[PDB]
Amino acid sequence: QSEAEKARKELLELEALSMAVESTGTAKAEAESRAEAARIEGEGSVLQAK
Amino acid sequence: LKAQALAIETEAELQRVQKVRELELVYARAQLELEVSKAQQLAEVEVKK
Repeated sequence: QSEAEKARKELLELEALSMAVESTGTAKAEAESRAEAARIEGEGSVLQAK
Repeated sequence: LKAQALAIETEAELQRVQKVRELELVYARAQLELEVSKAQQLAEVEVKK
């Protein structure tokens, strides 16, 4: 069980990196899509106002 | 971007309100002139009577 925990530590490190990658990719994608839609709506609102 | 659209609609609205209030001022001045002419002519015929 000691040897198994010695390797399980490195397994948990790699799983931590993968969870980091997945979470930041999901949040970045959703936030940038909302910002792009908002920018297009803002320039459209400028043209509507004129 | 909201600031830019606010600037456009504000400039248009203020030009409109300026023109409206200017002509309203001129017409209220003309109503004042007709009113004071009425008041002084009726006062004069009352005084003469």
